[PDB]
Amino acid sequence: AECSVDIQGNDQMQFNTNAITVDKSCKQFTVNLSHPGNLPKNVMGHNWVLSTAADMQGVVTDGMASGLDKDYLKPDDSRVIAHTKLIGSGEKDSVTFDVSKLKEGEQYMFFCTFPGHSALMKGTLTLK
Amino acid sequence: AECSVDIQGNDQMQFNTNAITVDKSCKQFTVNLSHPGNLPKNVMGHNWVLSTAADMQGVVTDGMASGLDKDYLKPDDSRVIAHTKLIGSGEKDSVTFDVSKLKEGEQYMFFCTFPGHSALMKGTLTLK
Amino acid sequence: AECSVDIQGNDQMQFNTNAITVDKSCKQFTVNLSHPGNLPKNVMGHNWVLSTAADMQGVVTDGMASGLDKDYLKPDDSRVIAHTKLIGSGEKDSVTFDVSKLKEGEQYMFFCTFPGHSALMKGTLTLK
Amino acid sequence: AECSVDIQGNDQMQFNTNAITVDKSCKQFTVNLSHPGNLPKNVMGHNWVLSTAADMQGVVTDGMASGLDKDYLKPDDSRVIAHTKLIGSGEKDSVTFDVSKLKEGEQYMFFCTFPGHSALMKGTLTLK
Repeated sequence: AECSVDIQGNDQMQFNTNAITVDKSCKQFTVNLSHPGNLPKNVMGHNWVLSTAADMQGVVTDGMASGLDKDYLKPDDSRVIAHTKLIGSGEKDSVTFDVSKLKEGEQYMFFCTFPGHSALMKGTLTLK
Repeated sequence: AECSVDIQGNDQMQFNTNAITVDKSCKQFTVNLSHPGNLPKNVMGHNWVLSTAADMQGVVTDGMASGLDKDYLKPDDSRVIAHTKLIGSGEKDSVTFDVSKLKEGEQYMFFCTFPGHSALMKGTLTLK
Repeated sequence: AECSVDIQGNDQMQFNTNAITVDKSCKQFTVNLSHPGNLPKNVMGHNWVLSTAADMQGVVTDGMASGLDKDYLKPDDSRVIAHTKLIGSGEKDSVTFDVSKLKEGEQYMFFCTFPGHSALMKGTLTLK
Repeated sequence: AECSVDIQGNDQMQFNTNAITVDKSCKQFTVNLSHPGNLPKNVMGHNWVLSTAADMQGVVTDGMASGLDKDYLKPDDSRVIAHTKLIGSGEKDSVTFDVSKLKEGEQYMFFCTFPGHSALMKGTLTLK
């Protein structure tokens, strides 16, 4: 994966990576999320959401209040740099975003906003 | 108080307590479960289930496997000392059990069998 | 009561609540923090710290940098609206603050700054 | 790797893998644990402990009661198949165990027993 990364969310509320690096020479970066396992989206739906570390908490709180129907994300949330939809087992979603929306030296966090799973599903993303 | 406890499971997939003490003088013990929040039973359902620590894993696994239609509990599971029904937010349930079924010197755990919930929603129960 | 709340942080690294609402007719609000359990402060010390949602990350990261000696909080940290001391099991601490420092419309978070604790020990505080 | 795996535990309470497969052909299996980061052992000590899925909760409860000085593991615990010592950042430990102590069709869990961290640091081990 050069300018892309393949990441999996399983039924035990675990991503298969805790850390992503974005090569600064990438014009865009793609994340391809899949969900191994058997659990359905209402019970174990995963999304991959990106924001700065300082924004993560506000996005997670507000996403919980938009609920179910809105994929646990505030529509047009300005703190969200990029995100997939919420997928259940056996689904896949990908998201491509412009690497110019990231500054060198700033800290970023990727996470899932399913209620109560964010604490277990989060990691860091850094430009390199 | 003394022979009853009120317990809450919320939308952040947490219980308000992780250790309960049942006084040996109680002939019976009553647990009153309520679910503050907003999320419905098929997204954030909660139940309070009691087994020995050694049996917890298997009750959870077979519960999970039984599906929502069985309140995520295997029917007539003999490992389950006592259990409430699965409740969505704004619902409540109550269960009373005979303290004679607990023996001193054994480790008991109470937990939720809804998928993924036992990771945080669990706690000890101890005769004193 | 009415303008106060009792919070417990335990040995499983959780708080007993994840949402506090402060009634707008309160001139001051008091948090009473206790630590049920048996673990010492250098291993499972807890505190209750309040900031806006967007400042929580800076406060946690700088707290962790100040170390156990400084109760894992940057001295005179201007983003902290109010906080208790860091306590071990069997200890208690209470803090009262002025409600005029909050405003309707703003997202507040309460959390614990002992390393690792904010992952589970956090909740929303809201002025209603 | 060939009947060995190198795994890391970071300061955000995360192992860098959540599933370990032991091939049946292995007479022994080795785990090599390292702790990247800066946090000391009383705050963020990590250990890799193996047991059946059924014994994990009791191994976790009794480890908590044994104390930091005993590396949060009950001494000579019958349920522990293999384990490392508790390591702070900058340290390394490894453990080699005989694969004849595992049997087909039994579920095994690896986890850390530092208080409050096992819900975040656990995964599956499978004999294939």
